[PDB]
Amino acid sequence: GKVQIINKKLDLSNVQSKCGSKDNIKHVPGGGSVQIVYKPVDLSKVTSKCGSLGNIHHKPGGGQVEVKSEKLDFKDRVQSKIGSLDNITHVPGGGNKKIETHKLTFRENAKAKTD
Amino acid sequence: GKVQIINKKLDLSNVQSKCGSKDNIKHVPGGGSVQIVYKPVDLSKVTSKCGSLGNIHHKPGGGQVEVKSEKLDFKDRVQSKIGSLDNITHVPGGGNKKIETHKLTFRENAKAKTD
Amino acid sequence: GKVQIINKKLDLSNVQSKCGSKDNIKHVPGGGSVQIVYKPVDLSKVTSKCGSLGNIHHKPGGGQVEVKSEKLDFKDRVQSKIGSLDNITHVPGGGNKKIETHKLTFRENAKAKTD
Amino acid sequence: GKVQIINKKLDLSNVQSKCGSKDNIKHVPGGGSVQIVYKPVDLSKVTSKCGSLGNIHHKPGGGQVEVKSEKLDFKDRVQSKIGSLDNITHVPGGGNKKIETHKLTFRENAKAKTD
Amino acid sequence: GKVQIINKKLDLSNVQSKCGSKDNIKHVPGGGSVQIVYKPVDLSKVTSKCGSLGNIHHKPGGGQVEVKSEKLDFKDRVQSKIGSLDNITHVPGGGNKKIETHKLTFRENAKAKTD
Repeated sequence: GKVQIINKKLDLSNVQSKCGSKDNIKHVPGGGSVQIVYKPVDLSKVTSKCGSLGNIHHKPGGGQVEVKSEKLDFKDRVQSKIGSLDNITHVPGGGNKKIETHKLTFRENAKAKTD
Repeated sequence: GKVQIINKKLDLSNVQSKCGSKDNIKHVPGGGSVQIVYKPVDLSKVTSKCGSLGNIHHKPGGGQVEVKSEKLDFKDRVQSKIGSLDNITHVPGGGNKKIETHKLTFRENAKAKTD
Repeated sequence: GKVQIINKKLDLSNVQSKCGSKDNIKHVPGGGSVQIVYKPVDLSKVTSKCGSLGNIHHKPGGGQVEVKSEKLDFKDRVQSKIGSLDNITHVPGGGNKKIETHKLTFRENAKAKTD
Repeated sequence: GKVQIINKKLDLSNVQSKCGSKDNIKHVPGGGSVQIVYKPVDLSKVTSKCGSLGNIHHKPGGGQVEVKSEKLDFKDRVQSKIGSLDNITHVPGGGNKKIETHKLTFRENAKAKTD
Repeated sequence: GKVQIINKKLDLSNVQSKCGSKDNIKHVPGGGSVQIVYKPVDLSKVTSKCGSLGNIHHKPGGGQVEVKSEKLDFKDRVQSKIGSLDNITHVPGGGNKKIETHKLTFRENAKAKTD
């Protein structure tokens, strides 16, 4: 008799992974200014295969953000008067039940009964 | 008799991993200023294979953020008067039940009964 | 008889790992200033394989943030009057039950009964 | 009879590891100043394999942050008057139960009964 | 009879390790100043393998932060008047139960009963 359960070469990478973003970006120059936010997310997969005489050239590119200003001149007065930007009055209440569950199970059961 | 449970070459990397971001970015220059935020996330996989005479060139690129200003001139007065930026009045209350659960189990059971 | 449970070559790296970020960035130059934040996260995997006469060149690139200013001139007065930036009045209350659970179990059970 | 439980070559590095960041960065130059924050996180894996006549060149790059200013001139008066930056009045209360649990178990049970 | 439990070549490095950061960085130059924070975290793994005639060149790069100023001139008066930066009034209360638990167990049980 033979009872076999064979699992091999399973790819379960990046399961239930939180790699996002949540930003509150505000920018009030009142003049000549540059603001840059650079938050890339990469979850790709690359596979290459060769045999005997081979040659693999894996040189991928990358992101490029460039800001250039050959000339910029300001004259007379530059002013910026600010009283407030964000006025928030949040008054919550009550009993809030927040439950989160993440599960990942691998259950294997084998049994052999004979005489 | 033979009861076998064979598990081999399982990839379970970066499971339930929190690698995100949560920022509150504010920038009030009132003049000539540069603000840069650089938070990249990389979770990629790269595989290369060769046999006998081979050659692998793994030279990937990278992010590039550049800011250039050949000339910038300011004249007369530059002013920036600020009273407040964020006015928040948060008054929560009550009993809040926050429960989080992350699980990852590998259960294997083998049994053989005979005479 | 033979009861066997064979587990080999399992990759479970970076499981339930908290490598994120949470920042509160504020910048009020009132003039010519540069602010840079550099928080990259790298969780990638790279694999290369060769046999007999081989050559592997693993020279990946890196992030590059550059700020250049050939000329910048300020004239007359530069002023920056600030009263307040953040005004927060937080008044919570009540009994809050916060429970977090992270689990990772490997249970293997083998049994053989015979005469 | 033979009851065997064989576990070999298991990779469980960096499990439930807290290597993140939590910063409160504020910068109020009132003039010409540079502020740089450099907090990179690296959790990658690199594998190379060769046999007989081989050559491995593992020279990865690194992060590079550069700030350059060929010329910067200030004239007349530069002033910066500050009353306050952060005004926080936090008044919590009540009995808060905060419980955290991290577990990692390896349970193996083998038994053989015969006559 | 033979009851065997064989565990070999298990990698469990950096499990439940707290190597993060928590900073409160404030910088109020009121002039020409540079502030640099350099807190990198490295938890990577590198593996190289060769046989018989071989050559391994493991020369990875490193982080590089550079600030340069060819010329910077200040004229007339430079002033910086500060009353306060952080005004915090924290009044907590009540009985707070904070419990943390980190566990890592390796339980192996073997038993053989015969006549």
